[PDB]
Amino acid sequence: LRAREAKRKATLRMLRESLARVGPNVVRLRDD
Amino acid sequence: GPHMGAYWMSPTADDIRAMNRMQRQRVVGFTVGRENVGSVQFKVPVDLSNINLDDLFGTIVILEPRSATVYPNAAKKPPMGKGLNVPALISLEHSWPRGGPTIKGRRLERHIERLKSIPDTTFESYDPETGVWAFSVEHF
Amino acid sequence: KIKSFAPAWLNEPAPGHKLFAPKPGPRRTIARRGTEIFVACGKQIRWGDLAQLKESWESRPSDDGAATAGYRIIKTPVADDIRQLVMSPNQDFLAVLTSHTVHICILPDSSHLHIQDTTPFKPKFWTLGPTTHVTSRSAVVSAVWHPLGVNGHALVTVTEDAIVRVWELSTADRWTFDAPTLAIDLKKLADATYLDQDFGVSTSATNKGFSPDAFDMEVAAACFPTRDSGGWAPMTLWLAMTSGDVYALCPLLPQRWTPPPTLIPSLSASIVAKVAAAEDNPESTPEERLVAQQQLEWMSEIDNQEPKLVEEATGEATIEVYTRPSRPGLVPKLQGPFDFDLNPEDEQDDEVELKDIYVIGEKPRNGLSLNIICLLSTSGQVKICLDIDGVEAQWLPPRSKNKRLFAPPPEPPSLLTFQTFDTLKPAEVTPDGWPMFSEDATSPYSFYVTHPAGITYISLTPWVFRLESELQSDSEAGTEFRIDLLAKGQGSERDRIFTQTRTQSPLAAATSIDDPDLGYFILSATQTDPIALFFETP
Repeated sequence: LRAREAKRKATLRMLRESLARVGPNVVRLRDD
Repeated sequence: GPHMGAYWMSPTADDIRAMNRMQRQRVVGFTVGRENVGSVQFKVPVDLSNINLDDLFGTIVILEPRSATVYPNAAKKPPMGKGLNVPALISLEHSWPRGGPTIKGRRLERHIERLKSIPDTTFESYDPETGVWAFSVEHF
Repeated sequence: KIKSFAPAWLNEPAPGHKLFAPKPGPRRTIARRGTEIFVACGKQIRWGDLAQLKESWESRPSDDGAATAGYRIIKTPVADDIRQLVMSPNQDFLAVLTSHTVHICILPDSSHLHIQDTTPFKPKFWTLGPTTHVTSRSAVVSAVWHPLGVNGHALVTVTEDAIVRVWELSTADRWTFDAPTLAIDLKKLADATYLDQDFGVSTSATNKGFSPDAFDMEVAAACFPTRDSGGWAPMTLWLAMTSGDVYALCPLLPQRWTPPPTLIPSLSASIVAKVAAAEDNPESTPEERLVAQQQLEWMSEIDNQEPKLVEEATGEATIEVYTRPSRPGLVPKLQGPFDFDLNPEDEQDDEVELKDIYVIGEKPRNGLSLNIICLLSTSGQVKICLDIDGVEAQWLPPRSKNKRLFAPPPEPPSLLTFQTFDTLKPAEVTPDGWPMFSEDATSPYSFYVTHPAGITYISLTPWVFRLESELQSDSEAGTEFRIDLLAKGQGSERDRIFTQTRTQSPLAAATSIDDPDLGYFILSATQTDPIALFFETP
């Protein structure tokens, strides 16, 4: 009846694994 | 949800009751503890002649998970040097980082740095394999 | 014509400049309602309407401030420099914080800003917790109004020693200011086993003991999600410790509360669905079924309840008022410390150490159907986390439950670290700096970071909208492909709007204003001068 939850769960799982592949998205600032 | 055991004291209340008027004014190595929580070892002879042994646990000495308090009511706290307001050796179990026992690396050594920096305490030791924080105080 | 960072009608000798012209901690010394602002300067609050002060300088010819139009002085009973001003939801009450004390100002009629007003001007100040919030006790760190408080008069205060106090104010009963309706010691709650254990605070407990939680549960800041939030968000109190840990309390409600029409029905469906999943699943743990049970018990107190109807204090319309469920218990479980999944490794001390927290609540199924937890470090580092699992109502077990030995250990709650970025250069980082979050008036998904070094604008749009569209995607396939592009997307944007040079003066937390006449701009201030930077004029 509500398979959208499994779709949400899978989608967010994919975001995590996707973010993991790129590695920690860390943007630090230098002095110059 | 750490388990809170039963309070205990050394010498026992019975032993202290059996002390004369002289002896009860200078109880040596007096210790109050609570199993699976910690203990307070007073480092000088204490005067228990004005202290109700039946109203000591939870009233004057409060031992809770990661928490030791002596004379919780500041207004009813004796002067420095009287009663249990004396130097003591406190040991607290479960004193690991809130992240848990499974914390190592920089996070664990950072935690030990913070234990040493707690004001009005003198760091004695911290053992990761037990999680016991030991430290000295001069008063309460 | 000195290079100032504000329009002429806010610089000397303009009357508007009087609002600004004449120690570690936050500085929320500016608050607002409409075009009116309240500026804390020492032990007084300077009150003024930006519209009138603008007009006065535009229509110029060629001491309480009663002689100056659109400007008034508010003397206060505080005994130390004001640190924070927090406007209430309906903008009739103003919380006034020193380091340790809290006063509630009953804001006066706006008519007192006119010169024509001759009537006596003495705004009422109420002391909040005279024996509680005192210099001899723990310092006050946050004061936030409850999103669901009746008449917007329910206030939550949080101290460094992690005591949460709910105050439900009524000007017709002095006792409501003297004592809180609810008082929770998080340090007791964190280590508790059952929901009926003691989490309260003793009036007699004035002498501090010894605990590692003196630093590990030292509170840096607390907040409720931005309102117009759905699900459990508007009942969820979020906290950030200076140790770097994050906690959540849900559902945290005052004795009486006012939900928007859509909150209760959405929660009911959410609860019913969770019970179904827990029961339908044979692999459902007894711990997973208990959460569903507790939530259902909580809701049953609401279904069998007729809401009372009472007027609006600053309003012309009645609204439903419910009482807090008594079951399963009044005090929810303390959730945390949250584990940051994909957290940056080898973080420095000033990166781990937190100074502020800002949470954008999930929106009902316009924005992202997920809570966004934003964390501000001493270094000015910002961390954007997504609540993938979904923080929901939870309580500790009842004593009826028997502990099972072969029960798995409770895995810690988790947030997904989406992005981490600096807002300061290394040379700008002060060792004891207190950077602050500020909400944007036009969008919850934009916000500001204020620091003595400067001010920064941040926005999570349109990235949050792209994620939500994928979550609502009607497409059979391509999910992993499209998500990969989104994760590769730069996501949030950030731009510095202001930089303070060779001046260690702290800046008042940025105040966003979007007026149709004055326009869209940020308001801040130095110790002496204002900062008004515009982005859109009429």
